[PDB]
Amino acid sequence: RSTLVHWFRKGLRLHDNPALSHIFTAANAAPGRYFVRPIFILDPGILDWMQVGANRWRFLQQTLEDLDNQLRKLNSRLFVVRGKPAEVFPRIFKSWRVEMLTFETDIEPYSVTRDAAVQKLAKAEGVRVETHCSHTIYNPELVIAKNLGKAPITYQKFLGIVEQLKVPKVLGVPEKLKNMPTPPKDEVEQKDSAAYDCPTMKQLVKRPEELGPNKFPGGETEALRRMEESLKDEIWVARFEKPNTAPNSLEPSTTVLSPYLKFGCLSARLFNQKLKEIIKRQPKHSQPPVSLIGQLMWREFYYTVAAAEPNFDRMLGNVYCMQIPWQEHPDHLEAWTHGRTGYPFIDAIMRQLRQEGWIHHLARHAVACFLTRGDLWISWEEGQRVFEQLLLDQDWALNAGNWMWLSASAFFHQYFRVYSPVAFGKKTDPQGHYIRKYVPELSKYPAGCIYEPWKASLVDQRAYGCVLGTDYPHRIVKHEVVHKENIKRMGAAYKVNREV
Ligand SMILES: Cc1cc2nc3c(=O)[nH]c(=O)nc-3n(C[C@H](O)[C@H](O)[C@H](O)COP(=O)(O)OP(=O)(O)OC[C@H]3O[C@@H](n4cnc5c(N)ncnc54)[C@H](O)[C@@H]3O)c2cc1C
Repeated sequence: RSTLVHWFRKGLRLHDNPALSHIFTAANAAPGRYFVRPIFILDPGILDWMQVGANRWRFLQQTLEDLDNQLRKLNSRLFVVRGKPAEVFPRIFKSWRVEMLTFETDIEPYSVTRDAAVQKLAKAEGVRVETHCSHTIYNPELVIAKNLGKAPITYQKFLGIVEQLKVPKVLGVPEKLKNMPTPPKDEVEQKDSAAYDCPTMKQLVKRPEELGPNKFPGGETEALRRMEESLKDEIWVARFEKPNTAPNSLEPSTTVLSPYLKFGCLSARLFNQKLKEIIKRQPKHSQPPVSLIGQLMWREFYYTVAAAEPNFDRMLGNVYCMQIPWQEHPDHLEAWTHGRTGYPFIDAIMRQLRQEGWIHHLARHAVACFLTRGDLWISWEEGQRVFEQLLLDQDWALNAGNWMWLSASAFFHQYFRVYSPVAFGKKTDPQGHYIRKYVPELSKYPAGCIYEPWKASLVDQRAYGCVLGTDYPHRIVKHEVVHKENIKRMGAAYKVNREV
């Protein structure tokens, strides 16, 4: 006999998964011919390429478990193989007599190299590789080609292109495996019958003390549930305007599908389709960019630009990225990183992020502006690194693209609009409920100065039971000074970049 292998990296789902579907249709149209091994490889390699926080490990843990459960309903299971792909594939190709290897493609530079290295080994051992582009609605390679070789650097140009592009058909779940034996133990399974079993919380989350609330359980199952719940309110869906959603409401004002899209637990293609259906039905609806489909197109846009630039996540050697003399201030960085900037609004955001691993888009704006061009004049690369560690939805392309946007390094050039770490939150949370929740030391402060505790007299501070400098830090910088400085600095950097 011989093996068919689906390799999950992203695309952690059964729905709308051409790569997995193909393996399943194949084994069913030729029964008794083939063994099926859907695998995930727990690469030690990415830990050296990427920071991963406790919260994201738990989401991946929950994601793998859900995928196991899902595959067992199809008369299969998930095989979680430990080890580096370069070491793993030689072995299993031979040890499993692998005829076909499918996977969903991915544009991240680590993926690209790892995937080419595997496609080389697969050719050498006569293994048939078929790859699918189903992580994004559009193939960035087709977008780029339609634009004569370059990625469009504006949303609207991007939209122009993708509008004249074929929407792909969305698949359903694969047909249950008909009459499949469980693959016979291999060399590794024989010495340990649990060696390909889904990791437990304990194996994956080395730092259990860093886990915040379990709010967004990983996995396809929950992604589909959460999507169904979001689309319930068709008016909210149809009329959605991203800029008008609150960053600091206590419940998320957007869908929080981002972690599910990031891992491929939800197909972006299914989501786009379901949204299309609601828009046909609802004649009064918002349009890109502010619309919900618009949000998905942002995702497509950043994937397209990122696909064309291997150094997307760094300032140096990045065709898109303004060269800016960011400064090193390790103290300021640490204070920002841990929400001890002494700006409550910023602190609350940084604290929500560390605890829960998701914050609203405009909350990300606020903190990212503060760290970079707004206040601390720290490289967006540092911000990126902390987001990468803390966000459930951390996404190489999306994280880098937005950081470049926010720091006015790329795509956005109007650096003289600066968020106020004092005023910005006030528009949507005048009572400061959000701040009370995440910065509870300040909970006794009236709304009049909860955004601005340094406005309270020392004796009122004692009264509120939080004295600035002992219970809550003084501001690490004075917004009113530094932001004016940073505009000049930005102005200078823009000029020297203009003249190269
Ligand atoms: C500094 C910074 C860093 C960011 N890092 C990430 C990241 O690592 N991963 C991530 O998924 N998003 C990132 N974003 C984009 C955006 O903030 C999040 O996608 C959004 O907050 C996720 O919440 P949601 O799913 O409720 O979004 P919704 O408003 O419900 O949007 C639905 C989906 O559309 C996509 N989307 C929405 N906004 C954007 C956007 N600005 N760019 C690209 N796609 C978008 C996401 O997949 C999101 O799930 C970042 C934004 C900023 C400003």
